[PDB]
Amino acid sequence: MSFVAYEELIKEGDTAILSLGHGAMVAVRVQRGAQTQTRHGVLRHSVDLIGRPFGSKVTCGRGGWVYVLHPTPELWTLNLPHRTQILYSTDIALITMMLELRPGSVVCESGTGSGSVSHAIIRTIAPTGHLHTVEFHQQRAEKAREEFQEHRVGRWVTVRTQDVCRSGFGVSHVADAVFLDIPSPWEAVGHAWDALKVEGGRFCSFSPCIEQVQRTCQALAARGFSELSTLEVLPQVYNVRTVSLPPPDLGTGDTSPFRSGTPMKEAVGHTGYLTFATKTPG
Amino acid sequence: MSFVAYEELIKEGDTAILSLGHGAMVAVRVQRGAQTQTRHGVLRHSVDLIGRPFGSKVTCGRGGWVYVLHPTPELWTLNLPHRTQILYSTDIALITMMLELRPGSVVCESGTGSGSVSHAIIRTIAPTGHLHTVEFHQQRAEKAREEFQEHRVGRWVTVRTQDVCRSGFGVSHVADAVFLDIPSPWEAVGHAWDALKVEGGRFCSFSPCIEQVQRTCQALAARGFSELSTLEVLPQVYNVRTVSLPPPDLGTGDTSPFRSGTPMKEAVGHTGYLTFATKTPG
Amino acid sequence: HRIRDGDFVVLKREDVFKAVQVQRRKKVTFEKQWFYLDNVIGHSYGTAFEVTSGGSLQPKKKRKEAGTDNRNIVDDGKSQKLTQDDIKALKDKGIKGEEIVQQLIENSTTFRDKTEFAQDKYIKKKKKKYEAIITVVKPSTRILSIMYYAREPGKINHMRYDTLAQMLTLGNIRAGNKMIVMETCAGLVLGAMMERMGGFGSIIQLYPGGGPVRAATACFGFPKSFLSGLYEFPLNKVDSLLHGTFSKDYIQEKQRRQEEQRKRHLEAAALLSERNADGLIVASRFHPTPLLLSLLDFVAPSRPFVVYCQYKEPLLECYTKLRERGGVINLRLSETWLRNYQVLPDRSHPKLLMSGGGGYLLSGFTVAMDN
Amino acid sequence: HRIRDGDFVVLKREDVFKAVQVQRRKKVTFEKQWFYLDNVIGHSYGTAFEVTSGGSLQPKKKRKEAGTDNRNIVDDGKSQKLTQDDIKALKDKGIKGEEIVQQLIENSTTFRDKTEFAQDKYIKKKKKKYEAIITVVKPSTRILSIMYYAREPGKINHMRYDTLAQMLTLGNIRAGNKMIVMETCAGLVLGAMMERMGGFGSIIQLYPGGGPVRAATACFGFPKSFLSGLYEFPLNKVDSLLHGTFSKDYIQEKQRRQEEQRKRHLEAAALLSERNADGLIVASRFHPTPLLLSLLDFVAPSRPFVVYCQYKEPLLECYTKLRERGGVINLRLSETWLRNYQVLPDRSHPKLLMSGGGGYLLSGFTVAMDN
RNA sequence: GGCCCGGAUAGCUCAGUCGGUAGAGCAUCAGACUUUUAAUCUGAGGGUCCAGGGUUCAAGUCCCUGUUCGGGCGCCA
RNA sequence: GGCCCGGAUAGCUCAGUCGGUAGAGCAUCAGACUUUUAAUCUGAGGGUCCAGGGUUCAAGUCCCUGUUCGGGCGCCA
Ligand SMILES: Nc1ncnc2c1ncn2[C@@H]1O[C@H](CSCC[C@H](N)C(=O)O)[C@@H](O)[C@H]1O
Ligand SMILES: Nc1ncnc2c1ncn2[C@@H]1O[C@H](CSCC[C@H](N)C(=O)O)[C@@H](O)[C@H]1O
Ligand code: NA
Ligand code: NA
Repeated sequence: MSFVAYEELIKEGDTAILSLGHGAMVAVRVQRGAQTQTRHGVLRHSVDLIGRPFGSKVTCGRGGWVYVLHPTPELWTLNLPHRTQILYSTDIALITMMLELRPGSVVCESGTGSGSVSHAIIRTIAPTGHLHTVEFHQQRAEKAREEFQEHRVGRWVTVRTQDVCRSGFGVSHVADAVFLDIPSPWEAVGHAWDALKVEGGRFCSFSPCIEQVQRTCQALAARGFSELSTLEVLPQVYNVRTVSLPPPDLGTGDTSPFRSGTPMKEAVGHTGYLTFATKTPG
Repeated sequence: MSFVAYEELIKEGDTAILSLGHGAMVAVRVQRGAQTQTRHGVLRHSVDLIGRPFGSKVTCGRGGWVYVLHPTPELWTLNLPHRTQILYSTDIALITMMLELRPGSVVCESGTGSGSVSHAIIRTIAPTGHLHTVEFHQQRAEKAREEFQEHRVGRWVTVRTQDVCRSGFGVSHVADAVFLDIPSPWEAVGHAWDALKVEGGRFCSFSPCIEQVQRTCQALAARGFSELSTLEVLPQVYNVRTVSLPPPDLGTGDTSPFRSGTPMKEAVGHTGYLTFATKTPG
Repeated sequence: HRIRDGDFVVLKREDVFKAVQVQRRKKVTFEKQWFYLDNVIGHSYGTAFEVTSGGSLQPKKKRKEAGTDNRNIVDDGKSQKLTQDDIKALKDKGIKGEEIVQQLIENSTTFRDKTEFAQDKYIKKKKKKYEAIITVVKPSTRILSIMYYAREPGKINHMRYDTLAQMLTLGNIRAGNKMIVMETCAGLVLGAMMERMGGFGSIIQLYPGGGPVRAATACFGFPKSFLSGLYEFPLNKVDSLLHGTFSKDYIQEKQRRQEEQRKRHLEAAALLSERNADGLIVASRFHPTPLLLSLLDFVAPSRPFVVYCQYKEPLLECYTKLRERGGVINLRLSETWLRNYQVLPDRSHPKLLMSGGGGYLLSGFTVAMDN
Repeated sequence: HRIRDGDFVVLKREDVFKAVQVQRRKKVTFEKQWFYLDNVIGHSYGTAFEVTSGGSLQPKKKRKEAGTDNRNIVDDGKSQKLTQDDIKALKDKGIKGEEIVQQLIENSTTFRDKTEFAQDKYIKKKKKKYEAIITVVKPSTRILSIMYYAREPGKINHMRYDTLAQMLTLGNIRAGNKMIVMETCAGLVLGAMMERMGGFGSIIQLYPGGGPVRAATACFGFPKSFLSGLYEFPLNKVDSLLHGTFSKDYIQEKQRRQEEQRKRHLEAAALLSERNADGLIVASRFHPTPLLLSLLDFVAPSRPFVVYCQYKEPLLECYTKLRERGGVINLRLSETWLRNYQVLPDRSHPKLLMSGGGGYLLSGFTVAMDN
């Protein structure tokens, strides 16, 4: 830790990310007296982790080893316990820039879900900004509050357990940005307008289905939102390999090898459409 | 010519395709006494074209030259006079395979438009197949008939001037495949079913807007069509270039060049969604 | 027309395909089940089936309160009021399957509280697992190319089906052509070419090793008549051909196939030497550049050629070397991406974008060389 | 808050952007028109404007029979009953523009026979050309990155805006960091980093030539306070630094900037030599491999780095060489594609798929070297 | 006499018969340098496509006219 | 005693601390070859992910249990 500032040394209470080879990782809460088993052996926190610097190669058991990495929202996103489907960093990167988030930004979010987007926002708006997030599911709301305390970011976030479509975000005319990830975002557009400052701000909604987008855009226009833009961002990831295609035998008595960037998957899926808009006075 | 069979030598009445450098091309109707001007000079058909083999380098005027290519549907698609927006060969390739078109196939089409798809179908279903196409715009219908006669493919195609959504394709239970490119294809689904053989066949509709697709799929399901699949195919084209990135100056006293396939355009557009379905007895 | 014994066919379950030849009293596996095809006959193609002990039976072709939110839905793990043990019981008892679905629904406390969409989804997921329905369909390039790309993509060098479609179109494959093909795609490209030529014209297949692979080709169930114009010729003799420097009871059977194959090779060699082919299609595990530079010599002017490669880099070289050799025009290095869509009321969206793992194409037209 | 003189701003018309600094009595061009910015002041951002002789005026923010088919619509060319000459007349007469639209509609014989959608489209196309509305907006990474990619992509090595977004996230750019950047993207990447750091922390910019380019950076209109933590250091002295082998009235003004710049260079050199940086961002016209292999030494363990390149091939090499050097983990070679959508009643579809011409990224985390 | 082809984006002017129009040059500005009513080298800033109309599905690789630069044929359409 | 990790797709059996699970081997079959109740080389055919349940938006890089293979800690949770 912290999620919000880099520290050299691992300490108790920290969330540490272990790299296990390939891309595989696991998140661990560092406690004295605690043990963590990996395919490379056991880690005893009190001697193998605590006091040691992030980025170190840590020997485990029978000469096995792992690397320990400092926590970040991106690493957390890939290791957090899902209580919902979550947004990944490719969508989050675009959301963050297009909402114009920066230190000092005040942001409204619903639904909190599993906090993947929440941690990214907090990292971005700290130390002066604040996140007002909303989750109508009691347990998910409380689990999010617990994590925020564990990760020492409670200062920057308030979770309200309520229906954003009926009761809104719990604040009025304070936000620079609103982010929606819920099944019926068109029912929250008016509350988004009320949550954003009178001077204006930015809006973004994430929907898997085009009919949800359509309803959202219709509601945005009717309420006075402008600069409507609907986008989709698609990640492609490449393996770096050397390949050699054998020369054909034509009976004779160039075909040199090459480096290639081959996609890791033959198909890239759909996460959601991202609809952006702007609120301006007038 | 012909569009339907390769011939060695250019003859009068032929549609010849001139390649002018880069990717640029122009289609010409070969007539005795006719002249064609290009950026490379004049071509006098009676001596420069007629009697000469396709694929030849033809000198024009002041030592300028062009290549003359044998006509094909793909080349025609890129050189035909638009009377409508047309489908290009990437969509046509998928349409052709997914409709299971082959020699002997009987096909129903609407709307004829500019005949881009029509010529591809004819090329595919000849010599035993037949195309029954429908165009409710009088002039476009007649222009299509003219072209079919000029290109000597009238045997394989019948153009009917009528509204496919009210009067259908003009045939019943004879077709192996139906292809739709019109604004309101959901109104032609019943007629597509009636046009396809009782034993069954294939259906495809091309729509730019997702709401058109939705209506089509709903009508297909209600009428008894099965195996519904909606696809989109996106062409990417690459320039082959050698590039060299200059080495940075770090104060010192590898960065070797490389071949790259760079896209010709930074953005690939949307033509349409392609919705396929199957008719089976039951 | 209708299904018959001996027929080559394709089995379909959901979007999964498997091709097989029908045979009385033969056992085959498909998606975790054991079959007997005997029963599926005299039925139209597109006809459905269900499994039993080991035999298939013909089923008909064709066959409300809810909540709004999940805000109060808790995962206790105890929503389904029947056990993992009970479940096998209903199955071993050999019950329908649809009734098992109905039973699972009735014993789901949360089902009624779920959204309509979540209900639909819950049911579709159960039907998929318990109501296993097998459709029998006719082989076609469409079905076989989709099947291979999904089932054995390594065997066809990861050539996606939309890519194969582009090749057939770019190569102006049609009835009457004299075509040349070099393929290590199990004969799938050959079969696709044969479908579009309809028994009209000729195909000369250049093969590596001791013979051409045609396993995929056999799945099409072509008439014998399509074989008359089908020739083969060993790739290792090609260099000779271009220079003109080219030449108890079963020990007999061999000699009979050897001279007969030698015979066919000479016919093929003659057709090639005419150097008047209407096109060239290449799609193999071998580096394509040398194949192209040699095989193009067999092709007439003003004819299309298409080279497939799983990788882009080799086509970049092939492009440059074709430009050194000359004799080509309108060179185009291309790739297609393919996106599929879920289209349902209030639930429409893209599913997969197939990209980069479906191959690349280098295409163009031949022209006369300078002299 | 509200617009003021001296303010750096961005002009917007449709989706076209141009950044400019407001100045009393200065003339600027935008989309084929001549302006005077004097009039746009005291107005909120997002406020609209129209042009006149040379001055802008504030307009309000906001402001039926038809056929079914085109089966009988013929292109005679004579649908518009007023001439190409008449048209200039209405314009030279300096008429509103909306009335010219209304006039064109009234003199279109076919308009009433067109579909509603075709009508809407006809009107939008006319309004675009005659009702030129200019909005003034506040600079942000979003707006400037979109502008540059559209207006001057060659200046930023064709780095698309979604790609820039990935870099900021993958590099965990945030307040408090000590960041290192080497950019020849006009200072756009620097500006983006400065926006996300909010004046907290430090940035060390390595520059080629005689100084860092910050033209784009200036468009952001940052407070002077953001400059205190902004350092620069010449790239050609980096090798020395890693080895430790590193050292009338205007002729005075120069000496004043030279020693002051020498001063700042030494501070920057010190911060670098601590080798404890929180990340590294590279995006330039130069081959990236040597930049990375050298500049990483300045970065602390367990820190993210991101390298941009317009081309993939050099990142393939950089990947292999990073794996030889060691000291890195979770290496990822990536690219983003971006699709935009038209979302309107009964007329929804994708517009453009931005692919391949937006660049590639190689990212990972630093780790401790083996000893 | 007319006809047929091909071009117009940066303040100005250009851009290839490989399916080469976000690629440049001039000029301007800045650094460095010395030769200073300034030169030289290096680099930077500057791009949304000539106007108007008509048409295609609710996606233009569409058409016509005008302005202007250029190429070609020949008194023929 | 228990606890913690990681694996199950082809008829069978495997698959790497580089963000390596459509990649193979065995066996089988075929060609070629000679050494022939057969050997050898080459090649081909064979892939949809262990079962069951619960959950996420109307997109899983989600969770639990059972079966079975393996790794580790230690009588502690
Ligand atoms: N009307 C409403 N008010 C508050 N929360 C709602 C809501 N409708 C749906 N939700 C919540 O929205 C969440 C959607 S999942 C959100 C995931 C989140 N973006 C992440 O990355 O972690 C669910 O937890 C659901 O409980
Ligand atoms: N109901 C209808 N009946 C017949 N033709 C129709 C029709 N609705 C639209 N059309 C015709 O459909 C055509 C659509 S454009 C078709 C282009 C064609 N696919 C090509 O590639 O050349 C138009 O010419 C239009 O006149
Ligand atoms: Na100009
Ligand atoms: Na197994």
